[PDB]
Amino acid sequence: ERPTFYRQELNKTIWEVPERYQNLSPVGSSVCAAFDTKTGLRVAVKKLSRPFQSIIHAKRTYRELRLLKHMKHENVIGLLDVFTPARSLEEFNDVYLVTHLMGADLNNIVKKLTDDHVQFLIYQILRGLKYIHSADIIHRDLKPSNLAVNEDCELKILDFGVATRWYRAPEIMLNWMHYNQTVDIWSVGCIMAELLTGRTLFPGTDHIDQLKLILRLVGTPGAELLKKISSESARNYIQSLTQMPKMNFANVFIGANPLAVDLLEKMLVLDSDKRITAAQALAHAYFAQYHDPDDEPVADPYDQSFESRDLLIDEWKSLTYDEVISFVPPP
Ligand SMILES: Cc1ccc(-n2nc(C(C)(C)C)cc2NC(=O)Nc2ccc(OCCN3CCOCC3)cc2)cc1
Ligand SMILES: CCCCCCCCO[C@@H]1O[C@H](CO)[C@@H](O)[C@H](O)[C@H]1O
Repeated sequence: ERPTFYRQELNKTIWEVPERYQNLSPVGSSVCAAFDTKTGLRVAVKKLSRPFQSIIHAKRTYRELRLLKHMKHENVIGLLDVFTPARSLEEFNDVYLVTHLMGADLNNIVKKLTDDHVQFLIYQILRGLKYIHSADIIHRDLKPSNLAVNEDCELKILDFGVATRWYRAPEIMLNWMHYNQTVDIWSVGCIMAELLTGRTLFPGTDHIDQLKLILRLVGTPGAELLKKISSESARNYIQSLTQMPKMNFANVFIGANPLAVDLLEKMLVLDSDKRITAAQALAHAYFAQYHDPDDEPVADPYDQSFESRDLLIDEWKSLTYDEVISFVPPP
């Protein structure tokens, strides 16, 4: 049966939720922390904003719900519940997502950390990324504020949807036509470095300053990378730069665990084809105390074919409705 709903206003916004959820309190703007009476858990409830206003919003709504329904891994946000107060498709206009409430984000603890903490936090990030990447999902926006952490140091990857640019792989800023999942490894590299040093690795003021700072560390592209650049304009510009060697990372990251330094060198490589993968990184010596090859699961395949489709607002709306109706909560 349909739960009984109750209405209230929170920060200019109306909230209509199952009575199951008590004590709503805003956190971020929209999201409320709440008490879930059925499980005894503190939960986060996200009310989507104008989910079906346009085709763009409608497809984004569907994209987010479909993805969240798929995620079933300890180090990735999961869906505890999804509901709408609507009793039918015709009046369906609002979507609420329920997830576990975590203590804070990584931006609000590195606002620096011991090596054992770095090992454990980066391990869990990689473990979640192995999972996301095995489903052919690319995060694309990994940064400390997209990582939620408890006082246990348990970590989950999320995407709320501290500048994004600072953690972005250089190919994304060169507007590269295609890019692959190791863009996320670049981001992990940036995050790990910042945890070890307590300073943003590459605090660029814009995308040009960003690449400038990046090339300073990793050096200008070599012959082998240049071979793979199809853009005339980019090739010419890159080749016209004053050439710089890759820095020695052990001197950049002075006093850091040598295993950590080694890992960083394997993550922060300009040529994306040469970066360590998440699955390979888990087997790196730096994570020797946490690595367990039989507890680093992959994901079921995830069908993203809908991304290539151009549908009407009411079609994306109906598809999202079906997804709300078919939701099966975790045990
Ligand atoms: C359009 C869109 C937007 C976001 C996503 N997305 N993607 C992912 C992954 C699987 C790739 C990491 C996750 C999301 N969506 C997502 O994390 N939504 C979400 C859900 C709840 C949120 O609550 C913010 C409050 N936090 C802080 C307290 O601890 C946990 C909850 C914030 C964001 C997918 C599509
Ligand atoms: C001045 C900075 C130059 C940045 C060069 C970025 C190189 C990124 O690496 C490239 O990633 C592509 C996208 O997945 C792959 O198709 C290429 O094979 C790979 O070399």
